[PDB]
Amino acid sequence: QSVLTQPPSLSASPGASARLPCTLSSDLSVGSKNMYWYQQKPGSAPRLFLYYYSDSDKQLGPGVPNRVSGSKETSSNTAFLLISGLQPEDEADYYCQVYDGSANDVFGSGTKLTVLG
Amino acid sequence: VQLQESGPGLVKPSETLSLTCAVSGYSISSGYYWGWIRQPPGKGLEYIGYISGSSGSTYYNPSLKSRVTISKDTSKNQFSLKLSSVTAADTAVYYCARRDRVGSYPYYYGLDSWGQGVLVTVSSAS
Amino acid sequence: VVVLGSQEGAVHTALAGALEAEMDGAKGRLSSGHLKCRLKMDKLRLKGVS
Amino acid sequence: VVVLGSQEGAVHTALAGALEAEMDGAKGRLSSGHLKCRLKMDKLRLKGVS
Repeated sequence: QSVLTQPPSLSASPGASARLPCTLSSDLSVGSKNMYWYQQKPGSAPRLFLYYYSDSDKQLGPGVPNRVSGSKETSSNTAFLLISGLQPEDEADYYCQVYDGSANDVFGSGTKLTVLG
Repeated sequence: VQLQESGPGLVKPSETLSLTCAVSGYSISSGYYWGWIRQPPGKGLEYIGYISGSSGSTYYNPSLKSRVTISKDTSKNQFSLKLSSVTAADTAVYYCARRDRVGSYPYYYGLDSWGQGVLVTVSSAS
Repeated sequence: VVVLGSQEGAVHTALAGALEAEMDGAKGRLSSGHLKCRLKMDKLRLKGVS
Repeated sequence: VVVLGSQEGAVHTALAGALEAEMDGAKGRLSSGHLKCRLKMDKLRLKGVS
């Protein structure tokens, strides 16, 4: 097993706070998992966007601003990719990633976030 | 550390596929597992495996277990991937990326620096 | 006539505490330094004074 | 993390005065012995005295 799942499409008006979840499989405890978020513009080689493990254990991309936040809901184990200041350039495909017991890369389906207009 | 991908344009099915990756800005054999990740037409990212920089150990994917073979050569500072017995569904956009395995900063446990990427199809000739 | 076998780990323990320069890349990167330096503060100035 | 090489000759020198033995694929001949015998000569006699 050990597969991540999340919806194919999400959209929100520019300005609001967009929350991109990431539901892990049942055999994982998200509270102790280093979450890794990738951002992919349509054809430009997805870059590391945001790594989040805790509100005091976090690290963003080299140039992305503090509008991008992360959080964990350990009730139903699901990470979050929070984008507060939605600009038109936040329209991209976002992925999440964890590692199994044997440290094999486990990527997610990811959401194709679209900024409306 | 800006990786550039180079590879043939097209391979026929059931034929060996080879991609060459030049790192061009960081010396291999210092550490920093180097891997290959793909995205077939437009779907999610699927990984194949990575090779250790210093030791040279290879860790692969359970589904792509008997077909791939990743090589490394620090003389010209490159590492390659060999995909044998390709299928029609193996048409993808490949990226050789970087990753840290032993560092004390978990941000680098993810794929920090990515390559440009090559597109390869498995169709017939013309 | 017999050989003395290998001698790698025999000398591994022979340099206990000796300085180490493990890193490579065609250039030996040391893991120890005690460089004494003198700092000249003549031609440096505060940025936010004006 | 560092592995301390091989310890073959490192114990070659530490095992200096111990006895040796040449083995030949499961008979393992020895090269030492202090066997104390008591022999019976009740039936020992010269073949030629007559």
